[PDB]
Amino acid sequence: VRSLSERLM
Amino acid sequence: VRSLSERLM
Amino acid sequence: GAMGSMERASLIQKAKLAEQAERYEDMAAFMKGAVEKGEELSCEERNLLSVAYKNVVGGQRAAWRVLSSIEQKSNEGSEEKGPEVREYREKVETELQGVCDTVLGLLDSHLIKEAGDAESRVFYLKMKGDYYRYLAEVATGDDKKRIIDSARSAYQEAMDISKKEMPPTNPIRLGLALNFSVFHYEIANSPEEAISLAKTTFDEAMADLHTLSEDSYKDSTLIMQLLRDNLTLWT
Amino acid sequence: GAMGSMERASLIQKAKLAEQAERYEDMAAFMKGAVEKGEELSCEERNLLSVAYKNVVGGQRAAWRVLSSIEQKSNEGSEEKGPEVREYREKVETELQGVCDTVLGLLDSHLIKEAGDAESRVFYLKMKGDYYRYLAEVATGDDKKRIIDSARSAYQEAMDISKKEMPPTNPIRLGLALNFSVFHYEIANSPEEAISLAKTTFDEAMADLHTLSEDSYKDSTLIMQLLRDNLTLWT
Ligand SMILES: N=C(N)c1cc(-c2ccccc2)c(-c2cn(CCN)cn2)s1
Ligand SMILES: N=C(N)c1cc(-c2ccccc2)c(-c2cn(CCN)cn2)s1
Ligand SMILES: [Ca+2]
Ligand SMILES: [Ca+2]
Ligand SMILES: [Ca+2]
Ligand SMILES: [Ca+2]
Ligand SMILES: [Cl-]
Ligand SMILES: [Cl-]
Repeated sequence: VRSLSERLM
Repeated sequence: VRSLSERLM
Repeated sequence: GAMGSMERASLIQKAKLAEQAERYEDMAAFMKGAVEKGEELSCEERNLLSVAYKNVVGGQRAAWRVLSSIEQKSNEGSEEKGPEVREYREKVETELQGVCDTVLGLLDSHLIKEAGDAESRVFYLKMKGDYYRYLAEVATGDDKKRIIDSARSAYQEAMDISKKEMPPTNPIRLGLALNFSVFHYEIANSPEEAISLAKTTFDEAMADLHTLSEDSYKDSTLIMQLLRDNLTLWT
Repeated sequence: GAMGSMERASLIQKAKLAEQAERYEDMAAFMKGAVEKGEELSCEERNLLSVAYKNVVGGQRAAWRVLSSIEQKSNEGSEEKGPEVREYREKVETELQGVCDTVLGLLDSHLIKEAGDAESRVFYLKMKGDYYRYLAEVATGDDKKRIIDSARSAYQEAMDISKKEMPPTNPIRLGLALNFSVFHYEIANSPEEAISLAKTTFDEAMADLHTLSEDSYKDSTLIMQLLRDNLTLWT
């Protein structure tokens, strides 16, 4: 499972 | 609400 | 065309890859290239063509509806915001019209004229009706009536062939009737015709289900459920 | 550029409309046009730029991963299928690299050099790290090491400024640390560094939450949850 990066607002 | 048209398989 | 140097089989292979990658613009370009090789399309290839363009135009239609709603709100106590909403709605609309014209051009040059079997001819005439219907959704000028009649005429020819040549449960026949019913309700201001067509289509399919294998039964009943869902919304 | 004749304010307005219509390629083209007007970007405009390109490159990355997996399976008892999978993976890869190069070019000409406040400078340096990271995801040649070091260097400069100039709960600082931790885990083969950075970032933010309003608390804790989710996956 791939790491989570920053998400849009 | 809009009518449903044919869907892809 | 930019696909003129690629083998037909490679275009079909790449269309399937593009589908898996959810790259529908690429998928449509590959299938356009395959059609332009000049050979008829198999059933699988016809469905690849339809899936690709349905996804492309579907995104355009969804965007056009968002923008058209914003534009209509702006034209009610609403602060003037300049020409930008109209311009951008027009941009998306022109793109959408261009995709529809491309599909109609493939059908006219030369898929329909070479389609002799009911499964191919009905499929293409239905598609012709669908893409004229998408043009009608955005039409407003001295052409709206003629665009609507072009959709109607294509659907009617497809219906006449389908009723003579296909069983009432055939999935192409069902999808055609479904989309013609949507045309009646949403384009032609004929909700009673839409309801009648959906009901008769559903009932005649119901009575033919007993002839089908398990897998064909699943295919047909899935489309019948859409007829039923519309009838629930319309009544 | 094709946007050279459009007013800056109209480009920003249309970027917002494109977002609402989920037309992210259009959104990115509008924001590129706005950047090319040569003025600095406000906080809202910087976020419009990032949203647009993140959505475009995100679709490309998802497609590239699908195609790369198919290609790797084909290169294990696997029937030879010709050059098509590689060619189409390469096509998507080249497109993705082109988008990353475009964003990096906007940052280099001239967004970073004009960004003096921490909130703008950290934002742009983080973006530089992100788009080099996306290049690193697909890199294989004599450039993979240099691409990785370019990502690292941009993230490190952003980190150094963020720690001096921003509180530990600042959402830009948090998003930067999150993405640098992903760089360590997924690109640089440094899972321990990734874990340490995520933990320290989370703990230092926790201790600063008491200073925040309800709305800022919501903003910061949402990003902290991503740090926590990664730590759960990584440990
Ligand atoms: N790659 C896709 N999306 C599709 C592939 C096929 C397909 C067609 C023939 C043979 C093998 C696959 C599709 C199909 C079939 N029918 C029949 C009416 N229910 C509707 N769609 S769709
Ligand atoms: N049109 C969009 N998507 C966005 C608009 C804004 C926005 C920014 C400033 C003022 C008004 C709106 C966004 C924003 C803000 N921040 C802050 C860090 N949490 C992250 N994103 S995002
Ligand atoms: Ca024929
Ligand atoms: Ca027959
Ligand atoms: Ca400045
Ligand atoms: Ca500060
Ligand atoms: Cl426009
Ligand atoms: Cl290709």
